[PDB]
Amino acid sequence: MATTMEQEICAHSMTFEECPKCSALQYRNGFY
Ligand SMILES: [Zn+2]
Repeated sequence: MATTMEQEICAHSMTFEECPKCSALQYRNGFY
């Protein structure tokens, strides 16, 4: 695998760069 796919795959449901969005979804999803 080598941690590589490219298609929004975070420990939440997004991409590395979008990892900070997993919580910051401006919703009840997360806050920080
Ligand atoms: Zn994430």
